Formats: sequence, C-alpha cells, structure tokens
Amino acid sequence: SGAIYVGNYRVVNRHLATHNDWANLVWEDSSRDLLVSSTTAQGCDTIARCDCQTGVYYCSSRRKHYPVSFSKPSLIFVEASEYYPARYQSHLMLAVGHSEPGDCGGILRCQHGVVGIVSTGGNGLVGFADVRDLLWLDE
Ligand SMILES: NC(=O)[C@H]1CCCN(C(=O)C2(c3ccnn3C(F)(F)F)CC2)C1
Ligand SMILES: [Zn+2]
Repeated sequence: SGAIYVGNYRVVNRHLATHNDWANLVWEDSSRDLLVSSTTAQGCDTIARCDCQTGVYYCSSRRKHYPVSFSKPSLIFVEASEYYPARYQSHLMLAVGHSEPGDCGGILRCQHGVVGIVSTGGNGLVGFADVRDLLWLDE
C-alpha cells in the first residue's frame, strides 16, 4: 500500500483505490494503474520533472529503501493477476529489485522529487508507474 500526497491530491494504484477515492475522484487510467482523488489537507510530496533513470524506492516487504537504475516509461506486457487481464501497461518503468504482493504504492524518488509508485513485481523485477508527465498535479 502507499500513496503520493501532492497539493490537494492523493495518487494511488488504481487497483488499491478505496470507496472514498472513487467518491472524490479527480482522474483515473486503467492502462497506467493510476487513480487520483481529492484531499482536504495539503500534502508534502513534490513531483520530479526530469528524465532521471536512477533513484531510490521503498519496499514494504523488506522495510528498506533500495537504490535502483530504471528504464524509461514504456508500454510493457504485464501478466495476468487478480487485478488485470494479461495486458499492456503504459508509462511503466522496470528495475531489478524485490517487489511482492503488498509492495504497490511504495514511492520511487530521484534528486528532483517523486518519480512514481510501485505497480508491478516478481522475478527480481519491480515496475513503477511514472507520474512525471502529469503536470497538473502541481496546480
Ligand atoms: N499493475 C499491474 O498490472 C499489477 C497488478 C497486480 C499484479 N501485478 C504484479 O506484478 C504482481 C502482483 C500481484 C500482487 N501484487 N503484485 C505486485 F505488483 F506487487 F508485484 C506480481 C504479480 C501487476
Ligand atoms: Zn530526477
């Protein structure tokens, strides 16, 4: 689990969104595994606006932050699970790292701020849903 809290927005994995998230919906995109809801309180996270390919992510199944090299946001096949029909997830970045059910929502960050959240795992791979192109999160 986990979310990004920027301004009056809460960014979560679409597959983990709560009823309150759907009842206060700002934007959602199944192809990206992202959903954004509105918040009453202002958040403290800042979004990175860059093309970094190195950063650090939080892995809840290890209680650890790991430094990683990750690919550029791309259209990558994701295998079927309880949340999606095996398919093509867009704006996804891959790295070598631990990710097991329970880890989605962990933040990936670089020197500029938050880059994205854990969205995939397995195989010593971790996939991140990018948020750097969502410029409206800053206003
Ligand atoms: N974004 C996706 O399509 C996810 C949806 C869940 C399935 N996805 C996964 O990679 C797996 C999974 C199942 C439960 N949790 N996780 C994860 F992400 F933490 F690793 C490994 C099988 C793709
Ligand atoms: Zn950066």
